[PDB]
Amino acid sequence: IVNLQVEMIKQFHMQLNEMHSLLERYSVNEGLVAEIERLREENKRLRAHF
Amino acid sequence: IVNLQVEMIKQFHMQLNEMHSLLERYSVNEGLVAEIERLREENKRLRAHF
Amino acid sequence: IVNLQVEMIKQFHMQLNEMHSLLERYSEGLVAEIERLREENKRLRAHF
Amino acid sequence: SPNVLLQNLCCRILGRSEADVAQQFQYAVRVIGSNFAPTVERDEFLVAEKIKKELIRQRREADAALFSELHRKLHSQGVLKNKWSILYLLLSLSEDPRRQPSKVSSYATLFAQ
Amino acid sequence: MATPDQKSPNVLLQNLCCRILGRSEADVAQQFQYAVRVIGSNFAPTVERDEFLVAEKIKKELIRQRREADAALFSELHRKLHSQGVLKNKWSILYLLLSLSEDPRRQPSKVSSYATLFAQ
Amino acid sequence: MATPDQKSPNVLLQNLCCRILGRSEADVAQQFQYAVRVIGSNFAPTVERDEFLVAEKIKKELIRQRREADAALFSELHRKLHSQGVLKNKWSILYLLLSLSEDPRRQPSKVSSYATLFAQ
Amino acid sequence: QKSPNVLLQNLCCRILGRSEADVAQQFQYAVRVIGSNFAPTVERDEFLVAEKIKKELIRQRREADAALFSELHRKLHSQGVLKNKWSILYLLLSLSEDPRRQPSKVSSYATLFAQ
Amino acid sequence: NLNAVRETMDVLLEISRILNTGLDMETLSICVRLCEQGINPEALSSVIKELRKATEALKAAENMTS
Amino acid sequence: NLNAVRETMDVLLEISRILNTGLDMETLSICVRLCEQGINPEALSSVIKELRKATEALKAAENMTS
Amino acid sequence: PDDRSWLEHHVVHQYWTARPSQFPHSLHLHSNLAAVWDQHLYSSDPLYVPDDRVLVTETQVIRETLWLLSGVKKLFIFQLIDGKVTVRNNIIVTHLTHSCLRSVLEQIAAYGQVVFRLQETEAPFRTYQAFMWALYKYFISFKEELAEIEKCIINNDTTITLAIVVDKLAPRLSQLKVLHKVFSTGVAEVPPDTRNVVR
Repeated sequence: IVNLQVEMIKQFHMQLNEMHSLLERYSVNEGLVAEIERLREENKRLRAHF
Repeated sequence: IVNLQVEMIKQFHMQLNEMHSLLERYSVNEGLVAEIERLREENKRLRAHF
Repeated sequence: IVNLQVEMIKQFHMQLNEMHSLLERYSEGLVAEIERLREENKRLRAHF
Repeated sequence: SPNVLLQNLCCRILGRSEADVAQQFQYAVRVIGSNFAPTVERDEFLVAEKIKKELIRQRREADAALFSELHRKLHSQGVLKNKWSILYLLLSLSEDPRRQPSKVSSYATLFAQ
Repeated sequence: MATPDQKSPNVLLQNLCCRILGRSEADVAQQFQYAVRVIGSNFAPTVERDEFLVAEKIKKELIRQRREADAALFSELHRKLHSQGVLKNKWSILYLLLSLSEDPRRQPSKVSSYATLFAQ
Repeated sequence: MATPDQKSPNVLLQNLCCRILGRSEADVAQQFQYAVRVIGSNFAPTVERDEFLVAEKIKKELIRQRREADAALFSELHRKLHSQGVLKNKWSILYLLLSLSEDPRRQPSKVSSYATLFAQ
Repeated sequence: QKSPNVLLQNLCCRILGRSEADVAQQFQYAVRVIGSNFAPTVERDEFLVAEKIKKELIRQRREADAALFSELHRKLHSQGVLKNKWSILYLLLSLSEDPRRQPSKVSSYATLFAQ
Repeated sequence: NLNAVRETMDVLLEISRILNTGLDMETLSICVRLCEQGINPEALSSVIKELRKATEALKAAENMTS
Repeated sequence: NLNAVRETMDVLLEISRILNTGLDMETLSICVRLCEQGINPEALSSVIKELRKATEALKAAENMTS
Repeated sequence: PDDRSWLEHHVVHQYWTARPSQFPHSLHLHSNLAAVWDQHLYSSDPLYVPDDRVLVTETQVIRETLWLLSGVKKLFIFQLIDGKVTVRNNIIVTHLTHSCLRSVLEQIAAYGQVVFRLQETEAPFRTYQAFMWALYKYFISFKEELAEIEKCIINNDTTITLAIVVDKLAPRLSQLKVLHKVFSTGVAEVPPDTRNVVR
């Protein structure tokens, strides 16, 4: 029972990390967020230069 | 069996918290919304200054 | 206990995959809306 | 690699290609990856005796003799490095022909879709 | 010869959940999901796969509940059922019946209303 | 049907968490949730659902702990309680009390502060 | 007094011989296991754990290991430095390995999940 | 050595047939190779049971789709 | 106290060596300190087993990739 | 089953079956007297654990009472224990208190137990045969009135209450009590080992 519990906890940790990575991969507006921030910086630069 | 039940409840709680944290880190398009609003204001400034 | 553990691990894996698939399904619409609004604006400009 | 061999074994047993046995391969990998308590018997002779007793209990004395002969042949061949583990596995996978197979309810097929 | 449309075990299980809850199948969706989860789970082999051994265990259990008349009746009914030969899986049905027996003498440990919180 | 103004199971669980932790209910929210989870978890049937069997088990446990006087006191209190008829679920309360009995000689295994490390 | 979590992490890094970055999955597994509720150990009595270890070593015809275990237990009891002798005795019994039984070389198949 | 391996595999297949294990020659050879590499017999038994359940589900699906 | 600690650590190292536990002086000292400080022996044993399993998995991956 | 379930809902609820038939009733204080009593009890004692009570219809209670008085065995509410008719403890009616309902049902159960003892008569001898015949004629006469009451209940045109039925049966109930006492003295008080001539 102890071995089963320890294995289950290890698997839970691994699964949590894998789920975090999978959600990061499929949720991934982060690249879009970075591109929006870049477009904001470029528009700000065009405003400062005009 | 009692230990197993308690462990299962604890593991469920831990997994729920990890999923919450992963969704908060990776779903959170709030940064993307803020950057899009920033790019809109910056483009408006670049149009007004040109 | 070993049989239970193995079955539980398999079920956990299957459930994780199903949840991933459900989130992917529930999380193209933007592109279609953009295309529709672009079509609408082009139609308005041409008609005008 | 042992992993490819296990995948091929799953494919052969299931009669599907390795790509079609991915879930079964994952289940096998999960089962093997779980921490198991030490086996009750790591002695080849004890495992052989347990297998013989289990075969005799099913009133399969001919099958018990055949199993003993196969074990002797395997031991003399010297191909297997862990005789106790293989004997324990074979004992664990033996099925009593007299105990009517608990026919997996057609209902299990309902969830496969 | 069109063997009455014994709806597939999934449909039968849904109907059973609806019948047990006394709600329509649509109203038993959480219960239906729980049932589907249970049915898809790997179940251990029944304690006894011998029709006569299962019948003897049932008789012994009835005697243990001080239902000796019921134990004799159970043994007689088991003999009659074995002679009738209608059931194909006698061991499974006997194991099920044994599993479903309830001791009238043991005062029901009234399931705290709190168990309903997890049913949803 | 005499339903005592029983403050909701949630309030009782929160009060229990606050009492056990020595923190306010707001400070025991994780402990309150843990208690709710534990109560919501499926538990195996109690070892004894017979009031007298639970009392006898408590007496035997006290005797095994060399608390023979405490075993006699437990048996006498159980007899008095059964005659008093005040408790509605004598078997459940007796089983709980027996399970909660502690041998004063066996040093309480102080839950290591280390359990807090994983909460963050 | 390094925190037990930091000590366990350092122990894992030292035992595996890998950097923290290469043991991240293993570190997470260890943290999950340590934080997970475990069933009580087979023996929580120092004298009972010592006797069980001695009996197990004698039954396995490992007389040298049984003598070493008895000597270590005598030394631990006489030194009186450890407050929870039962925990250390239980750990040592649980971690004992038969020197005569050739280490079961981990089948290459475990590598499939490593990637 | 090859003749010894063949004899061992034939003996194992005969034992499996007499015991009604359902193992074929290739599966038996794979199991023997895995056991020689040190796999824990309890883990192997649990894996085998899960693989057998998956194979039975796949066979039932193939019989339903045919 | 220091001499007693050293003697205890030497005894523990000898026991580990006779039992072939694979523990070094630092890991054994950390485990001893944790147990003396009240750490649950089951948690400590699980942590040690997980670290050993991680080392074995890394060695198996290195041997399969080599 | 759908048409059968609709009929079962419209042909009178399975409350007579151990399946709990929940029926809509008026929450008016005069109509929710059981519910009002439950509320007061719930409000009054913090130690009070609410027992599970089965709600039964007044018409259903009347019908089961008539069936008991008709000599029917195996009633659901009234169980026969050691030849004594006993009410199931978890039964409640909307318009009665558990104690009041219990008292009325206890009187009815005592009369039913008397009938049951009288109903069990075998006639082994000529004199016992005559006594059985007379008992059968009496039970016929009682069953006639019981059937007429049942018919009036079946017509359902008029409100028939348990009190009304009890009052209608009061002379018959008194005759039954007198007959029960006389029969007990003439037969039940006769020792079993007495010679048939002596009996």
